[PDB]
Amino acid sequence: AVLDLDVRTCLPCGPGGKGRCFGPSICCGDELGCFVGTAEALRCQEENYLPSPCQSGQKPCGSGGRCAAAGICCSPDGCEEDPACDPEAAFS
Repeated sequence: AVLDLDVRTCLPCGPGGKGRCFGPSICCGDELGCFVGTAEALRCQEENYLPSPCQSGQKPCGSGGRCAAAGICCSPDGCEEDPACDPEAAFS
């Protein structure tokens, strides 16, 4: 848990390290958005090598999960632009 060690967010995801993996074949990146079992989310395969901890939930929301990416309340079930964080949002 913790910040992995002090300042990092699990293992990066997408093109190089735009996002990361949140758990089950899922992924989330800043300018990348959030992917679940998608090409940009296959990075969870690298999590198969080293059982590694890493930061954790991203301030939960009532839109079905956590503030995944650029305002996406997502969990392991699915991701969706939650207006309570940044995309489909109002002043969030």
